[PDB]
Amino acid sequence: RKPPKGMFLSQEDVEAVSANATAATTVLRQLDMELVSVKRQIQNIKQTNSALKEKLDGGIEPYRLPEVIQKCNARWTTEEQLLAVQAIRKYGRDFQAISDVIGNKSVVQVKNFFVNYRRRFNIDEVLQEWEAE
Amino acid sequence: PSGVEGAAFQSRLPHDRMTSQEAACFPDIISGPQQTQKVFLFIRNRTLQLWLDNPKIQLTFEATLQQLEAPYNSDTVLVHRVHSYLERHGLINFGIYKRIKPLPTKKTGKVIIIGSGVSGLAAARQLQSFGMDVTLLEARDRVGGRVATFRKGNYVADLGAMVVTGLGGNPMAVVSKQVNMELAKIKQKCPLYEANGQAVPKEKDEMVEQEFNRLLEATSYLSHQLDFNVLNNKPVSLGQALEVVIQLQEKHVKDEQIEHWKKIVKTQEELKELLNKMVNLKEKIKELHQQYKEASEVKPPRDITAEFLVKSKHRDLTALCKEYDELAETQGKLEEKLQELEANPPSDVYLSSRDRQILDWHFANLEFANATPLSTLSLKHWDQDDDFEFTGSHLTVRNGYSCVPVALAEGLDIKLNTAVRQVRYTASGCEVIAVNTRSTSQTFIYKCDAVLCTLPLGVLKQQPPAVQFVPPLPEWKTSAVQRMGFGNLNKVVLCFDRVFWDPSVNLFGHVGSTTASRGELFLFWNLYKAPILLALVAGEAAGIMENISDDVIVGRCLAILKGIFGSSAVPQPKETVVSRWRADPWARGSYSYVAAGSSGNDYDLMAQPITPGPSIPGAPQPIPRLFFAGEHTIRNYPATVHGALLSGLREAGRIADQFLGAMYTL
Ligand SMILES: Cc1cc2c(cc1C)N1[C@H](O)C[C@H](c3ccc(F)cc3)[C@]13C(=O)NC(=O)N=C3N2C[C@H](O)[C@H](O)[C@H](O)COP(=O)(O)OP(=O)(O)OC[C@H]1O[C@@H](n2cnc3c(N)ncnc32)[C@H](O)[C@@H]1O
Repeated sequence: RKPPKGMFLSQEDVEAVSANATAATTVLRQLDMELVSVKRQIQNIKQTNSALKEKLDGGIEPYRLPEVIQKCNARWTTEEQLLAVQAIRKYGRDFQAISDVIGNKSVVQVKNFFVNYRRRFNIDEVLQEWEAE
Repeated sequence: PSGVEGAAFQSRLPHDRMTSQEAACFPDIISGPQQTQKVFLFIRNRTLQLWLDNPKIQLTFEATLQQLEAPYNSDTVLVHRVHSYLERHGLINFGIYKRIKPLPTKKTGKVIIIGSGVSGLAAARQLQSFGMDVTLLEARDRVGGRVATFRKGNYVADLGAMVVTGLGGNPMAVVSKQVNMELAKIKQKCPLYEANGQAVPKEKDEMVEQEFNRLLEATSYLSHQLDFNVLNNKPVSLGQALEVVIQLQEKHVKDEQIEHWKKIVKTQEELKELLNKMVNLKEKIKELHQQYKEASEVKPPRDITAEFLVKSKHRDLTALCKEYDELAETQGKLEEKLQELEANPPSDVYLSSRDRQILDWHFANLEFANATPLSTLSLKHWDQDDDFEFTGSHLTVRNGYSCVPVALAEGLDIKLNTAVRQVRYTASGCEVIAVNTRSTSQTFIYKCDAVLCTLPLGVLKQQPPAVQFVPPLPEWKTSAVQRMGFGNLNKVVLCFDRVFWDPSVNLFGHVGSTTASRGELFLFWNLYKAPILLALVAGEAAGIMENISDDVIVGRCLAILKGIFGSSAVPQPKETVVSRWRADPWARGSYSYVAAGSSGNDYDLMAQPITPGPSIPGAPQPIPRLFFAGEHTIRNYPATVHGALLSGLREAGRIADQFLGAMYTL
C-alpha cells in the first residue's frame, strides 16, 4: 500500500528527479535558493518590526485617564439631557458611547430617552444630521 | 516444523501438497482422488524422514518398506515408485553414504563432466551411484572450484565460499553430518570504525542502519507500487533507485524547512500589520490627549457644549485605549508564537557526511552480498530468491570448506590439470577436447553419450571463448549468458603470531572515506582456530584492487588495523594471501547476480539442456546431449554452494532419466 513511515515518495516527485541527469540537483537548488530567499525576507521584517517596536516605547502610559466609576441614576438633570442631545449629534445610535459620555445613564435609559423626548428634542432631525457625515 | 512434516520442509518441499515435479511422474495420483494423494505424500515424507534421520547409510527400498505401516505399506508398487523417484532426484541417498547394495557389475552409458566444482562433484557421485561411467575434467590441480581453502601450517582460511546459510532446509545440513565439517555460528555483532580509527557510537550506528533498511523497503515500494522499472528505455538498477529515493528524502527535508520558515514570515507579516495599527493608534491617542487636556483648561463653570467636549474627548480616549490594549494583547500572543516556531526548527540535513559514509558501509555490505555494484543489480529482481532463504544462524567452516569437495571427490575419476577447449555434440554422441595445462600442446579426446557442463558463468562469458561449442550454443542460451550477471569479490588473508582483536567478535567494519572506496577492505573476519583475520574487498573496489600488488594491499590492511587497535598492537603478518577471482581464468569472477534487465528466468534458460540436430536429414529427433549445472543454473538458490550442489543433483537425475530410463513413471 504505502512507503515506510516518514519516507516520502510521491508519483509526481519521482518523475521530477528523474527527468534528466541533473534534474535531481536542479530541483534541490531552487529549493536551496527559495530557502535563502525566505530566510532573508525574514530578517527584513524582523528588522522592520524591531523599528516599529521602538516607536511604541513607553506604551500609552502617559495618556491614560483615570476611571470614572459612577452610580447609574434615573432622573435627567437638564445638564444630562443636553449632553445627550449633543452625544446623539456626534454618535447617532451608539447608545453605548452616549451612555459613557453622559456618565450616569445605562444603555437602556439612553434608548428610552430617545423615544421619550423624540418630540421635544427633535431627535429625528438630530439623527438625520449625524447621517450627513 | 517436526515429524514427517519436518522432513518435507527440510527437503525443501510442501508437506501437504504434491510438487510440480511429482505431478509429472505421478500423474495417475495427483489427477486422482485426495485419499491417494495423502497416502503418496505420507510415503514420501516418511521416507525422507528416514533418510534424513540417518544419512550416513543408504536407504534401500527394502529398509523403507520395513518401516512403513498399514495402510501405507500395503501398496508396494507405490512405495517402490516413490522411493525410486526420491533416490533419482537426490532427495535421498545423496552426498556421502555407506552403500548396502554395492555398485552395479558393469556400467551403462558414459558421461563427461566439465569441472569438479561442487555442482560437478555432486552430479558425478550421483551418476556413478546410478551405474554410469563418469569422468570429470578439471582445469585446476585441485577439486572444489570456487570452494578454495588456504592451508599452511595450522593456518586455514577460505579464499572462496566461507558461509553456510542456515541449516533450515539446507542440503548442507545433511552433508555436514556426512563429513566432519566443524561448523561455528557467526555472531551477528559487528562494530564499525570510522576512517579516523574510532568506533561509531550505538546511537548513530542504529539510526543509520535503520535508515538503510528503511531505504531498501523504499526501493521496493518504487518497484512494486509505483512501477518505477524502466528509465527512458533502460532497466532501472537498485543503485539508481536508491539515489532517487535518497534525493527525494533530501528534497523533502528542504520542502519542510521551506514551509516552516514560511510560517515564520506569514506570522510576522501579521505582526507588522498589527504593529502598524498600534503605532497609528498611539498617535491618534497622543493627539486626543492633547485635545482633552486643552479642553479641561477651559475652567469651570462652563457652557454645556464645552462640558460635552471634555466628556466626549474622554470617552473617545478611553475607547481608543481599549483598542490599543487589545492589540498589545494580540501582539503578545503572536510575539511568542514566534519564539515557538524559532524553537522547533525541522531537521537541518537528511544525512551528514559522517552519516552518508556509514550508510555507505551498509551499501558495501550489500555489494558484498551480491558480489556487485548496486548500480548493476536489477531493481525488480535482485532479491527474487528471498523467498527460499533457509532458517538458522549463518555459520562458518572452522576446518576449512575444502573438506567438502574433497570428501565428495572420493571414489571418482577426476582428470586434474585438464582444460576443456571444445565441446562437440551431435546426434549420436559427443566428444570433448581438452589439453594439459602444464604443457598445452598435449591433447585429449573423450567420447561420451552426454556432457554436463559446470563451467562458471564468467567462463561461459569469455570473449573471445575459452571453450568452443560445436555447434554453437543457440541464441537463446547465449543471450541468457550476456544478460545474466557475473560479479566479483575478493579476500585478504592475514595470518599472525597472536590475536590482537576482540576474540568474542567475528565481524567488524571499517568505514571508508569515499562513496567510491566503500568496499575497500570494508570488513574483517575472526573465524578460525588460528590467529587469522580475513578482509573482504567488494563492490566497485573489488575489480580495481586486483590490479594492485599484495603488499600495497596488506599495507592498507594493517593501516586500518593499527588505526583500530593501536599502532603497536598490530604486528607484521606471518603469512598473507590475496584473492583475484575476476582474474582467475577458471572463474572469471565470483558468482552470479540478477543483473539489470535479467530476471530469474534466465537461470532457467541456463539449465535447459541442448539437443543437437539430426545427423541425416529427416531422421528423427535426438535425445539431448549437452546439460548444464552450477551456481548460475538454479533460479531459487543462485550463487551458493548448496545451490550448486543442488543443480548437480538435478542434472544427474535428468541425465539418468534420459539414458537409463525411469521405470517409476508408470
Ligand atoms: C568466489 C566466491 C564464491 C562464494 C563466496 C566467496 C567467494 C570468494 N562465499 C562468500 O563468502 C559469500 C558467498 C555467499 C553467496 C550467497 C549467499 F546467500 C551467502 C554467501 C559464499 C559463501 O559464503 N557461501 C556460499 O554458500 N557460497 C558462496 N560463494 C559462491 C560459491 O562458491 C559458488 O556458488 C559455488 O562454489 C559454485 O560451484 P560450481 O557451479 O560447481 O562452480 P565452480 O567454479 O565451483 O566449479 C567449476 C569448475 O570448473 C572448472 N573449470 C573452469 N574452466 C574450466 C575448463 N575450461 N575446463 C575444465 N574445467 C574448468 C573450475 O576450475 C572449477 O573447478
